[PDB]
Amino acid sequence: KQVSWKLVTEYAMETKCDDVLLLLGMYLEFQYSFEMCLKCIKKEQPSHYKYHEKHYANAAIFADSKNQKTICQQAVDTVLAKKRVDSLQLTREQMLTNRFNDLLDRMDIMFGSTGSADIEEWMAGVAWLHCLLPKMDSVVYDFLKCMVYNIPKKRYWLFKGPIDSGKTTLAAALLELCGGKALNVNLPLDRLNFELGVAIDQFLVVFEDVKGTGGESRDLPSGQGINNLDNLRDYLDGSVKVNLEKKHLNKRTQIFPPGIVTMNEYSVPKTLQARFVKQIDFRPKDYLKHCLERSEFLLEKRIIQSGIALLLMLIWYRPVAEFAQSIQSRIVEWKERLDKEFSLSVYQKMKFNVAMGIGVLD
Amino acid sequence: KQVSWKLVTEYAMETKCDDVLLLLGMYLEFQYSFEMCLKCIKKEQPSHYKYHEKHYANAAIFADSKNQKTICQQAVDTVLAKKRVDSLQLTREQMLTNRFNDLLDRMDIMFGSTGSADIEEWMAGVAWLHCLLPKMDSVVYDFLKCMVYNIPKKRYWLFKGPIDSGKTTLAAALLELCGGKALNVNLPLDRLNFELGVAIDQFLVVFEDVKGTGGESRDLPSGQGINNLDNLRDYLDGSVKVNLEKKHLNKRTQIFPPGIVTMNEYSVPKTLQARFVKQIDFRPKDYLKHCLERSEFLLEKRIIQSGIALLLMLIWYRPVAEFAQSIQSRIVEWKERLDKEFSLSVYQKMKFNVAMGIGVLD
Amino acid sequence: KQVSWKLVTEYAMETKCDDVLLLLGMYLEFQYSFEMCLKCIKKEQPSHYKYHEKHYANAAIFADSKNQKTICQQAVDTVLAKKRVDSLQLTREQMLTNRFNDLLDRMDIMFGSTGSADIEEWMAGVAWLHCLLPKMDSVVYDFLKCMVYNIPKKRYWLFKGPIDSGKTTLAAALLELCGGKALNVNLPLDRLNFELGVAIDQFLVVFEDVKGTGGESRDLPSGQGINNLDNLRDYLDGSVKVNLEKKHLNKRTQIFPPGIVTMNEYSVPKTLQARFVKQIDFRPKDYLKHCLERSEFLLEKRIIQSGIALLLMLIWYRPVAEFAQSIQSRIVEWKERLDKEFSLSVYQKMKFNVAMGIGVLD
Amino acid sequence: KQVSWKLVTEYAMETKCDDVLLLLGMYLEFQYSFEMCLKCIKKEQPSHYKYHEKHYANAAIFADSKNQKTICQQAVDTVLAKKRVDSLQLTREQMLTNRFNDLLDRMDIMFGSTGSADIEEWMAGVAWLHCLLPKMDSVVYDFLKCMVYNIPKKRYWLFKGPIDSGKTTLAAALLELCGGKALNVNLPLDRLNFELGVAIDQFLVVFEDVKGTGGESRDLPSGQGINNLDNLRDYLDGSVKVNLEKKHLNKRTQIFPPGIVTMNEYSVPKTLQARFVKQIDFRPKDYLKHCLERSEFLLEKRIIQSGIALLLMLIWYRPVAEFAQSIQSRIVEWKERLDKEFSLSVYQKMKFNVAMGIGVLD
Amino acid sequence: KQVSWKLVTEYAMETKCDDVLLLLGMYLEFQYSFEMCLKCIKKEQPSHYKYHEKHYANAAIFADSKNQKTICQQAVDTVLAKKRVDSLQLTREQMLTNRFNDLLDRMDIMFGSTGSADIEEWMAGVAWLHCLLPKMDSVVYDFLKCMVYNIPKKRYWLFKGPIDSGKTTLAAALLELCGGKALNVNLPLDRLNFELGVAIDQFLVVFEDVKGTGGESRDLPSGQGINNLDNLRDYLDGSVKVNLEKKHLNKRTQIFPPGIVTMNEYSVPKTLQARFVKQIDFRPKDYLKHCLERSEFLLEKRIIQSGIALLLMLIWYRPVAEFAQSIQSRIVEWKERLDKEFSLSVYQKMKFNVAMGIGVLD
DNA sequence: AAAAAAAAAAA
DNA sequence: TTTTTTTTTTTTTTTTT
Ligand SMILES: Nc1ncnc2c1ncn2[C@@H]1O[C@H](COP(=O)(O)OP(=O)(O)OP(=O)(O)O)[C@@H](O)[C@H]1O
Ligand SMILES: Nc1ncnc2c1ncn2[C@@H]1O[C@H](COP(=O)(O)OP(=O)(O)OP(=O)(O)O)[C@@H](O)[C@H]1O
Ligand SMILES: Nc1ncnc2c1ncn2[C@@H]1O[C@H](COP(=O)(O)OP(=O)(O)OP(=O)(O)O)[C@@H](O)[C@H]1O
Ligand SMILES: Nc1ncnc2c1ncn2[C@@H]1O[C@H](COP(=O)(O)OP(=O)(O)OP(=O)(O)O)[C@@H](O)[C@H]1O
Ligand SMILES: Nc1ncnc2c1ncn2[C@@H]1O[C@H](COP(=O)(O)OP(=O)(O)OP(=O)(O)O)[C@@H](O)[C@H]1O
Repeated sequence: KQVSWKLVTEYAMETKCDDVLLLLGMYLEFQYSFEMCLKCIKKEQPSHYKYHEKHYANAAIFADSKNQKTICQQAVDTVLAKKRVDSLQLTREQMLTNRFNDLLDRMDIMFGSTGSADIEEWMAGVAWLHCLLPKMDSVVYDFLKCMVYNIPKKRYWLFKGPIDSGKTTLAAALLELCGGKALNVNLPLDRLNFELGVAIDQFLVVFEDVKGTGGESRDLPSGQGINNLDNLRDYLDGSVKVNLEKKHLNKRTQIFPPGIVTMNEYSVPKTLQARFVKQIDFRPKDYLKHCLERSEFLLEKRIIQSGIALLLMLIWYRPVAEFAQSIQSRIVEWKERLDKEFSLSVYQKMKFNVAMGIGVLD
Repeated sequence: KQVSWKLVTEYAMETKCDDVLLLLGMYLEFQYSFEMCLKCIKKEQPSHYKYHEKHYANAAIFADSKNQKTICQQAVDTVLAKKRVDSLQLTREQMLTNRFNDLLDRMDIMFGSTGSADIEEWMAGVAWLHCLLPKMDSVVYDFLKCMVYNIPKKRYWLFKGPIDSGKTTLAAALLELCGGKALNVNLPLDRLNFELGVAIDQFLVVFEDVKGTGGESRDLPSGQGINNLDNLRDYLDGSVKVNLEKKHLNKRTQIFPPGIVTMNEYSVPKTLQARFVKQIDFRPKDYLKHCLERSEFLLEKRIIQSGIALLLMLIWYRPVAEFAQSIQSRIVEWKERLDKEFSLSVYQKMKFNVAMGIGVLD
Repeated sequence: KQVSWKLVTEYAMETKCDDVLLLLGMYLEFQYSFEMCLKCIKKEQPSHYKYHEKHYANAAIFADSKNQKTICQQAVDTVLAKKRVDSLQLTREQMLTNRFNDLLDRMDIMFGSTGSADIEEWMAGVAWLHCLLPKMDSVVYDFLKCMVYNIPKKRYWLFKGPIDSGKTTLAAALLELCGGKALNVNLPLDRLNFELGVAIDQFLVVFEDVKGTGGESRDLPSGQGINNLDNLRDYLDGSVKVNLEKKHLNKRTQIFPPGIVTMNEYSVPKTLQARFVKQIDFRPKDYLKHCLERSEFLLEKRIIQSGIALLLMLIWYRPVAEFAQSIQSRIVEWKERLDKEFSLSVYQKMKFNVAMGIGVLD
Repeated sequence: KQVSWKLVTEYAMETKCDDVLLLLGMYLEFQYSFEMCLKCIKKEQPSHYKYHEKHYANAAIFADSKNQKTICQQAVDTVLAKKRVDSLQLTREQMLTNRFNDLLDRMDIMFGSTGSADIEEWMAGVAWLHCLLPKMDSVVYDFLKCMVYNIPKKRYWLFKGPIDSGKTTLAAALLELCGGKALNVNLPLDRLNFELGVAIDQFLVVFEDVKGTGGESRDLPSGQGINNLDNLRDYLDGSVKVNLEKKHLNKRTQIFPPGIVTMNEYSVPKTLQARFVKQIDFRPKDYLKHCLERSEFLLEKRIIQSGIALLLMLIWYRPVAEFAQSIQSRIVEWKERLDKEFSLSVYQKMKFNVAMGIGVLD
Repeated sequence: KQVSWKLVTEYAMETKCDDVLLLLGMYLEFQYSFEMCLKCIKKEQPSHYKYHEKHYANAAIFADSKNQKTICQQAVDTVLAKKRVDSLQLTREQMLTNRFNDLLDRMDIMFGSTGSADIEEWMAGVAWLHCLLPKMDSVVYDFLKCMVYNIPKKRYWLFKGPIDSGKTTLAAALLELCGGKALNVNLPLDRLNFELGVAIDQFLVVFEDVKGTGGESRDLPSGQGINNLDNLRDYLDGSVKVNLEKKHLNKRTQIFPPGIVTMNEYSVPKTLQARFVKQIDFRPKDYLKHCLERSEFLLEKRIIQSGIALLLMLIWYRPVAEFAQSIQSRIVEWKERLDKEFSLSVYQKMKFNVAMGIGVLD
């Protein structure tokens, strides 16, 4: 009896695999009998234990095939083909709505009865983050609104300030919240042409730690970042489709993503300054540090950088009407949950503790 | 039973798919029955809902085949094959006439009863654009003639002027009106060879914000853009064919397309300056800036940037005698439609508001 | 009869062959009759003599196949596919636990009846190393915890001291104990791109002798090393992901590995000094030097550089309960063996011989 | 009847063909009748005349076959696979023993019945070289043992002496005997990254003309090489692995090979001076020069630069028990030949003529 | 019935054809009936008219094949394989025997066809060169034999003279006779590696305008040429192999080729000068100058530079015994042409007119 | 190493 | 011929600047 190419394609679609070796590596695990399957007993990985029963009968045949890498290749290209259609035909609202469903699915695991997290530590993360900037949840909401409208020449924000001011702590959380990739523009220009190739089909990009010339009297290291970035004006604008490439691939033509620039206290050319909507100044304020010194778990679990900490902050602060009508049901249930197993008096004490510079928890 | 490779080729022709992953992604949607297809019920995308019921019977087989990507490759190469025949056998007037049918079809949907657009917003865009330059409709019509006649060494216009003067805004609209590609020449020569390969078989190219040198006396940073164009003079001239290249493909030999160069106010070597038929000086106009701030929908929906906002200008201002006979029927009908939905009083009111920096609607 | 592709895949999986020519080479040795196989009689290589008896009947057919390169490719693909899954799904504790029992397989061969390692010389290596630093087994064991937990900021160690003090001796041993690779960031910036590319998917990295720029008056040649680490703050801290590339490969994104920095007694900026959880100072010791002169086999057999010498140290000194539960039973057998082949008076006599430099075995 | 792919592979194995065109060419020579084969009559090439008898029957079928290039590719891959296994599993003793067999095979033909070489001139070469340094045969034998054991910090020998003193001559002969490469460390540190990449998988390296600072009292030209070696201590010491880089390839990790350093009478830093097991003082000897003036065939036939001259010296001077037990049979044979080709008195008369500075054959 | 691939392979070998499209085109011509074939009846090309009748019956089938480029690939590889079998075993005298046999195929163009310049002014070339140096033809033959034997230390000739001294014309002539390449050594040490890498796999080199020091003594310019070439002793003497570098490539090891050095009247250091076999002084000769002033065609038809004029000299002056056996027949077949077309007296008129200072006449 | 396309085995 | 299976090989990227 023949192997089904269809079932391998379906598994790749449900799992969203788009690496041929990962798909091959996963699907070969199903060749062993389900009854004895130690991974299905321990239930370590859902990408295994949800599917082994369904696929065992086909995987036992696949294990004897001579085609194994070409079977997986068709499956992976089917997943990429879907991902390419969705990139052209969804609105940016639907893209973000899908991302929030993915984060909510993670949260439903992380805080499930099998989950390793617990909410007070993540909610302390929300309490610390809401002290990093005034009206923080409005700043996040304005950012998402900006990244969705993608208005030409009005679609990049600048984060500027001293070192150890939380710029990339925040920018990394916004980047996980939306999905996207960080870029380094300080390269020699000959290689920069491949760095921008990372941006293809991303919803968002972050230009991190752009270095200028001058400012050495401020003890800033010099660098070419600002000078390189100033060549990319039509990439920032989004007024026209730019041409993007990867090693051994012919150029894609598409509008460059919106996003963020994070910078220390260099000077900036007017040709760039005209292309940022908003500049947010970050400045150091030691109680946030004293708090982190006295309650470290925020760093050790990477809670403070995580986009899920921002999603919890939005679920906490924002009205239900500000989300997509498709997703409101899940968000109301999460609002009910957070009002049930957490309390406003606790939150107020947490935010007070951060402002006092003591460690957050009791 | 077996897949009809012909039906897949036919669908790619009817929708002009020239990417394999896109064609594969689209054609796999037709697996499910049109009798309950939610995308058909919503009528969300015409390249789906017009075709699903026709192709369902074949796609149900295509989903089982072991060589799907090859079937799509022959289809995509057929589309590119026809596309190359047309580029050699049609006159430039006929090519433009096809493009105008494409825009008019998109308009007939976009302003149809199923369409989203309200024409009053777009005609406000026409009013704003007509304030951008003196005799704007004459400038656009003169540009079209220039791009059609393609006269040797008389093929490029220079858009020059300071920041936020509209150079990119108009260039992007004309680029959509004709169809074409933007090109970045600020990169170094070593990989510039693969950028120019994007111009193969295009009707226009646009060179965007070509960085000059010595502009620092006005705080404009220097770059290689002008130095690079001064090495491509035979490409601009169009007197003789040139050789154009894509990764892993052998060189095409053709005459390079005509187009636009956009610049901020650097100086230009006379060797290069001789290539330009015309220079247009753009300058910022305070009332135009004020106007958009009371009518931001023009930017959010990218109206003033679109080619359709120029096509509606031509339909409004120009005599029917200025269009190719094959479309004069449609253009008369569109003149008649606008003569029902508008009156000169409304359009004069819009212009008067723009000239005062008032909101365009009222 | 026809070749079993499955048996070739088993042999690749057991041997962990991921090189197609090596697998083709090994598997072709099996075609000769096992009864006369000199390579088996002499037990020269376990990758041969364990398996030849099993696979002979299949290799005799494989030797006549016309497809041999494909059969070895699919086998090698299967091994690489398993490495992908393990890399993405094991915990760092499981990674190190596998790496330990992999070293125990080497020890079981080395000290077996068929092996060639004199355990007394290796145990003298343990004695010499335990005299290199105070509380050496704690220094090693605390390092392992640090590399497993990978807590941001608290995840790099500094080794500093004069030339000829044991720094790379210990760092090379830790590299074998844990896996990982050495790096040399004394280059100029323009090739750091491919140098840092070595770190992809490594459990550790070691920065080998990063030179300072100042202090050369102590006969300390100036170099770029520490100035480059100042520019790698984010790679060290490990709070956020970074992009890495290899020649001819597209970039991959991951958190940079934890590790060690080693240097001569240069000065260091405090902006970098804050990034080390601990610093170890190494100093020359005449008794160790005179011991090495009188116990040369330690060098000539590369004992003190090896990770197995540190694993023997951990087996000797640490309590069983703090190894991972999977491996504890195998470690108990090794403790019992070492308590059979040695006693505390003998081991103390070796330490005492080192402490006076007389040479270990007397 | 059908082509035996195995028999084609067997010919490639016995001939050590790495080249698929050379193998295709060589194997097609066998298609013509053996009875009349001019090459089998004159017996010029053993790779033909040993094998044409055997393969003729198969080569006839091969000449009609359509797959000819494919059959050769599998054969060549089998030879490459065998070479990679050996490279990972042989001991240095066996690797050297293979080279001696290759040199003896080459000797057996060049001094065979068709022998173009004259053994009297080659033994005059032995007599000349044995006068260049005292106890030369022990110098060669000790060097071989040193390069075979590859013991840490006991791996490099230093050749010092003026222009025209013999350093490059003996180094070239030892490179031919043992195999290896020559490196030029006098380059700027920029290029050394690709110099050292030549050492990958080599049995030896020789550093040529490693020039230093100072020496102007000897009118020596200054250079960087000595300072560069003083930095590369790990490559010399050989205690731990290093990373080696070729062009385009990614870095490989191995123990750097043992070798030789050659220089004029520069001053050597006391740090670098510790890296060498032994120093050899080469000195000009006018009587050897006057012998060469009267013995030009030694230079014109490149005898004294050859490795085979050293192998002849070892065969003459050393006892059979110093050779590897595999090859001792051929050594006995060659002694039993050489002891009747020459008397002791004839060899002493050569060595006497050299010492007199007379023509060696007089 | 079916296409014989072997017949296509025979035709490829008998025509020695080694381009797949050239072979495809020529073999397709045979598909037409030879009874009518105008290319045969006109006897245009032997590669057609010799073979058409034989291959017609096979080409009629080949014309219907779907594999035609496949069939021709195998035929071409058979020729390339045979070419490589020979090249690996070629003696250095046969290498030059080939070069002249090929130059005779080119000279057969002026044999019996009008497709060439008139030979009477080429013999005026022969006569003028034979007045430049004493016994000029011996100098060519002695040099030629010197380059064939490749005897170490006896490999380089030095041409010294001012401007307007003919030395460069003779060097260019010798270069074009032999097939080497010319190298520049006046560069800084930075650049010499890639210059020397030009010499890989090559018969000669020539060194041009190697500048000295102190040239202001005679208003000669200065550059590092002589200072550099003095260091290249191992490249010149040819006693041992050297490794040579092309850009973007790994090194190759070979014995650097013999050649010519051309130099102005600078001071040459004895340490360099001793490496030449022979110095030839070139000196200006006013009668030769007045001849070539009066016989412009010597220069303007390239005659005195073109190396084929040196063969044309050797062809006449030298015995038939001095040439290699496989071209002796071809020269004596050539020799009689000049013995029919010219006489000793008219050649002496050419010589006499050159010596008189007048153009060649009668 | 991936992409373009050829080249061969089994029905 | 038709379908399934195996193979060829380079270009690009890197190197050079
Ligand atoms: N406002 C603040 N005041 C004091 N300490 C801060 C503040 N924000 C962040 N920190 C501390 O700074 C550390 C580093 O933060 P982060 O990496 O976000 O800084 P950054 O200035 O954006 O850095 P970079 O430009 O190098 O990415 C945090 O882990 C936290 O301990
Ligand atoms: N002539 C104008 N006067 C005032 N505002 C303008 C004008 N043209 C455009 N704008 C505003 O400036 C924005 C940017 O315009 P645009 O990018 O086309 O200018 P540009 O002159 O091409 O600029 P740059 O040199 O920075 O690329 C527009 O979206 C619009 O909001
Ligand atoms: N504490 C010590 N005192 C004296 N000799 C030592 C000591 N530790 C090691 N040695 C010897 O000195 C050699 C040099 O030390 P090691 O190999 O670790 O290099 P290092 O000079 O300390 O490191 P690096 O080259 O990275 O600066 C060792 O290989 C060993 O032979
Ligand atoms: N001991 C010697 N005495 C005199 N002449 C010698 C001696 N050894 C070699 N020669 C001559 O010197 C020539 C150069 O010698 P060799 O190739 O060994 O280079 P070298 O002396 O090491 O010098 P360099 O540093 O220039 O490479 C030899 O070809 C030989 O003719
Ligand atoms: N013996 C001669 N006397 C006078 N003129 C000569 C003589 N030989 C050649 N000529 C003419 O002088 C020209 C210059 O000489 P040639 O081309 O050989 O260069 P060269 O003397 O080597 O000079 P340079 O070093 O400047 O290249 C020749 O091309 C030829 O026209």
